[PDB]
Amino acid sequence: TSCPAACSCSNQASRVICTRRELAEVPASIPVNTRYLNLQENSIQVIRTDTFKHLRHLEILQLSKNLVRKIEVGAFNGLPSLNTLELFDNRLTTVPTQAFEYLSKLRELWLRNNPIESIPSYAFNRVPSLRRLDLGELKRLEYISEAAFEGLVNLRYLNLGMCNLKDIPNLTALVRLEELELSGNRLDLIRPGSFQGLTSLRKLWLMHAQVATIERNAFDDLKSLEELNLSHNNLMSLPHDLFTPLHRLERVHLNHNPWHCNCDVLWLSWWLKETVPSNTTCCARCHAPAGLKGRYIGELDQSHFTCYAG
Ligand SMILES: *[C@@H]1O[C@H](CO)[C@@H](O)[C@H](O)[C@H]1NC(C)=O
Repeated sequence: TSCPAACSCSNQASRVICTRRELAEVPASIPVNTRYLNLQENSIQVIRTDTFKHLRHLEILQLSKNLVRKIEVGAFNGLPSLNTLELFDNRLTTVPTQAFEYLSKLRELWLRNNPIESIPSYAFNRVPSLRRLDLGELKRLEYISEAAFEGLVNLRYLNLGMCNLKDIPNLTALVRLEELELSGNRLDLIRPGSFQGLTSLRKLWLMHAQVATIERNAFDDLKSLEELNLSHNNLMSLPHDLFTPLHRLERVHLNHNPWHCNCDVLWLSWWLKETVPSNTTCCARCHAPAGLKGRYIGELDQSHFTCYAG
C-alpha cells in the first residue's frame, strides 16, 4: 500500500493523484488497492506494455492533458476492473487500437483534442462494452471507415463535435445510441439517409455546423428523437414534413439562422404552434423579407404570404 514519491495517496491507497507535477514517465509503486488514478497535467509521452499490469482494482484512469504520442501493444493489460479511460489533450496521431485487450468492463473512452487523422475499420472491436465515446475536437481528422464503429452495440453517447466533417459517417453499427453531438462541422448538405439506423437516438446536436440545406426525409430514421439543435447554421427553410414522423420531438432550437419566411415555411409555423404552443412570439426570427423581419416563425400564417402548389 505504498505511495509513489510524486503522488498524493488518499484513503487506504484507493485514490491516487499525481497532477500538476513535471512527470516525464508513468511513476512506479502504485498500490494494488488503487481504484482511481489521476496523472493529468504532466509531460508523459509514452505508455508501455504492462505499465499497469499489477492494478487489479483500477476503475478510473486519467492520463489526459499530457504529451502522449506512443501507446504500445498491451499497455492497458491487467485492468479487468477498469471502467473509465481518459486520453484527451494529448498528441496521438492515430487511434490506439493495439493497446486494447477485450476490456469488457471499459465503458467510457475519451480521446477528444488529439491530432488523430483517421478512424480505421474495426477500431473499437476490442472494447464492445463502451457506453460513452468522445472523439470531439479531432481537427486534423480526414477519414472515418464505414466499419469504424462496428461492435459498439452498447454505445449510448457519441461526440464527433468540432471535427472538420463534410459528411456524416456510417453509424448503422451504433444501434443503441441515444445522444449524438455533431456541432462544429462542415456539414453543408444533409441527405435523406444521413442518420440511417439511429432509431434509438433521443438528442441530436448540429450547432455551428454550417448547415445550409436539409433535404426532405432527412430525419425519418430518428423515430425516438426528443431534442434537436439546428442553431447557428445557414438554414433559409426546412423541407415539408421534416418532423411529421418524429412524434416524440418536443425541443427544437432554430435560432441564429437566416430564415426566409415565405410559404415554403408555412408548415413549420403550424408545427411550432401544435408542438410548442406556449411559445407565442419567441425565439426563431425571420431575416427575410423586410416586413416579416424579426418576427417569430411560429406566429406567422396564411395571410402573411402567397401560397401555391408548386
Ligand atoms: C420557445 O421559448 C423558449 C423559452 O424562452 C425558448 O428557450 C426557445 O428558444 C423557444 N423555442 C422556439 C422553437 O423558438
